[PDB]
Amino acid sequence: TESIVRFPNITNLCPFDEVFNATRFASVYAWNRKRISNCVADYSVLYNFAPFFTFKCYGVSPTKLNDLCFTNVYADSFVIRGNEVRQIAPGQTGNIADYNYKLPDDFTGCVIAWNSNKLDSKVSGNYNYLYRLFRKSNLKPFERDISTEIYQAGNKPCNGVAGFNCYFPLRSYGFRPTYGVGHQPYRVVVLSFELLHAPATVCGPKKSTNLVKNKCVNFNFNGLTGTGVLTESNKKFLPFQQFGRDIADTTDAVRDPQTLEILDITP
Ligand SMILES: *[C@@H]1O[C@H](CO)[C@@H](O)[C@H](O)[C@H]1NC(C)=O
Ligand SMILES: *[C@@H]1O[C@H](CO)[C@@H](O)[C@H](O)[C@H]1NC(C)=O
Repeated sequence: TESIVRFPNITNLCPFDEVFNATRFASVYAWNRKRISNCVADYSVLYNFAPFFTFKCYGVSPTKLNDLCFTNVYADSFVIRGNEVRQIAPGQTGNIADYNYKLPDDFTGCVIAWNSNKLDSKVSGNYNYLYRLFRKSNLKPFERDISTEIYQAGNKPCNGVAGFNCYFPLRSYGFRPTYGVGHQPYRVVVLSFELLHAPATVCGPKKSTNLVKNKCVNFNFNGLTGTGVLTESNKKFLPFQQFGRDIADTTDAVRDPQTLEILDITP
């Protein structure tokens, strides 16, 4: 008869505006990995800061962010012109994944991109389009290189600034506000979430309800749905552990975000 929800007891607001609005985002070879934690994230009011997006949610559904808790949310905003907006996907690779921002083979999270045909085009370009071109090692997921190189591919090992046979990476784009359409820049803002892990920091809309510990409920502990009976526990949960699993995939024990009480779950 009850539908108690047990979202964590925080009331802070998330730094979304400090990331999406900005003035200058980043370069595509050196992105900023901003941490979002310990704040209520209302994902409904996002469509006003930068509309005409894609939202490309490889994982949690577009309308389901305001349903569950996230332990760590990381947003990486940079500029890639117009050709790798769909090549930022985990399957695709090339000169934008092996030598730039790389998404992992498995990945939960969504990306946001909108056009910059006049706002971030500038006269003769803003010249902050530094892409690593090529290097010796294909980049690991979520890895950047703050470095220059004199890449050669190997003949008469050279470290000089000369272009021929001592090729210099870190080129850039840049133009007058009009060009052949395809080069017009785009502001890509990714959103990488993570689940399980530590006690959750980012939750969303809070609808916390009191506890009844000897009857059946439709409980909701940090976004997970379950039907069963809650009760006190005599287990030996270590302070870092969060959930209590059994022989199968279900959870028979859980720790509430407040009052830190281990609670057994039985149907
Ligand atoms: C970005 O900040 C400016 C003030 O510097 C404000 O006028 C503008 O509305 C903001 N854009 C948003 C919140 O999308
Ligand atoms: C959140 O919940 C309790 C009761 O509403 C509140 O008094 C307290 O500030 C929070 N819990 C903890 C453990 O801080």
